[PDB]
Amino acid sequence: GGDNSLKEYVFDPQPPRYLRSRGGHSQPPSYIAFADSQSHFMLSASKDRSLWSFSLRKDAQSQEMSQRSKFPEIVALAIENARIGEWENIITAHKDEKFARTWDMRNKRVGRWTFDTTDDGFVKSVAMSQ
RNA sequence: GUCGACGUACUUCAUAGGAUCAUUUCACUCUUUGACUCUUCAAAAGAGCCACUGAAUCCAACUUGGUUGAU
Repeated sequence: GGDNSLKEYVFDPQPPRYLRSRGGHSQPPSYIAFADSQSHFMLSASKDRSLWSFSLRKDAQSQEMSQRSKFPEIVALAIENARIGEWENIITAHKDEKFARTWDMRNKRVGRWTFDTTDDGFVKSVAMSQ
């Protein structure tokens, strides 16, 4: 379609089925960041409220993250790659919200923590240590 | 200390006959063993993560029937 994605639907022998697909952000992006010290995976967030982690290499395979009606868009992002694989290491704010969510770089899946301002404001800036 | 001769005790010094063994179709019932699946006297992980779909169990909610008696 016009939404920057191809999807293969196959009639498993009767309804069809989502077989395999490739796509991306339908709307242009808002904030990106480099995830590795080896120039392989980039982290990307847009205004159509999806979240994709792309590769850079010759394949151009990529993977949309797991958010698990979309979430509000990201205005402030921060990333560290020091403790990958163990717990969450990506910190995201959202427009007009009061809590900053976390994210795992390893499992491509959302975090388990919501972060409070404790002053009833909006989250304007995020940061992590080394 | 050693050797000569006397004594006592010890053990050991028998290997008979004859056999044997090497060389001269069709079906039913029952019995034994092994394999597959699962489980009891028990720890792990990987090919580890996210998707769309399928099935089960429990608690809540809804209907049916029940003191002229459900369990």
